[PDB]
Amino acid sequence: SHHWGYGKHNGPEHWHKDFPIAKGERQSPVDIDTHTAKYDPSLKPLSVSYDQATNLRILNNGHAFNVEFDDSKAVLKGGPLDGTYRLIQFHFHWGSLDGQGSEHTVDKKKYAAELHLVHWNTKYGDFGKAVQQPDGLAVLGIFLKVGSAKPGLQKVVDVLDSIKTKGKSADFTNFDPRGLLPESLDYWTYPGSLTTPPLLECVTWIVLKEPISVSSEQVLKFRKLNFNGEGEPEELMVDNWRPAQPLKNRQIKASFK
Ligand SMILES: CC(=O)Nc1nnc(S(N)(=O)=O)s1
Ligand SMILES: [Zn+2]
Ligand SMILES: [Zn+2]
Repeated sequence: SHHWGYGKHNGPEHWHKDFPIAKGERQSPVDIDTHTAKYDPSLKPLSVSYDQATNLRILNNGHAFNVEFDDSKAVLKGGPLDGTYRLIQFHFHWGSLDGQGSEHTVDKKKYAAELHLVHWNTKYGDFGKAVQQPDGLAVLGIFLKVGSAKPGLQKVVDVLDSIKTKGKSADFTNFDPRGLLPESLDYWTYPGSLTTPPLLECVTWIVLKEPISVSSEQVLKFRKLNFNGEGEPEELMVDNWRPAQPLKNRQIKASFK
């Protein structure tokens, strides 16, 4: 298949052929330069209102694994946002044993991995309408570094063996994303895009300053996933990140001095 991916023949340098907005003015990720990302006082503290979700789904879509929220609850408000944004899913980007694998960088420094909690603006009635609008999505990005285990990640890691290959999905119940947050909600924000096709410029990025620590054993489980489908040759799911994109006219703002 010539479906997009992260390989030599289908990776980020190819994406613009099917998705011309890849070369747009508000593409993500970007490098966050601490000397030019200015403190903005128009910015409020973030309001992250999460709790245990009952019915979820975990799946390997050949690009990452998603944990999807199916309850008909978890919302993000405040910070740079107007209105209420509902959590729909989260997923990660990561590197190999030999490399870093965040999407955003800070002063050109990459973190081991990056968590994306994807939220859509409830004003729009559904996700498909939301992605068509500049205020449609809010993605809360959280860096991962390797250290001690993140207890609230363990339930996710424990079920990754069951979705090893592309197309596998599984029922997943009783998960609280509060367990994925760092202590501080200090953040940077800027207007940007989905970091994967369709690369739509519909995202308010909120990137937390404080990384979470995960164990090498936890991230190892990420790296044992496969890009390929069952029965095909093994291609380990690693380095599923897009390179940093030009800031162009944008300003990155900081919630903190
Ligand atoms: C359905 C959905 O959430 N699609 C996404 N595609 N890219 C995303 S990202 N990396 O910008 O968080 S989210
Ligand atoms: Zn796809
Ligand atoms: Zn992502």
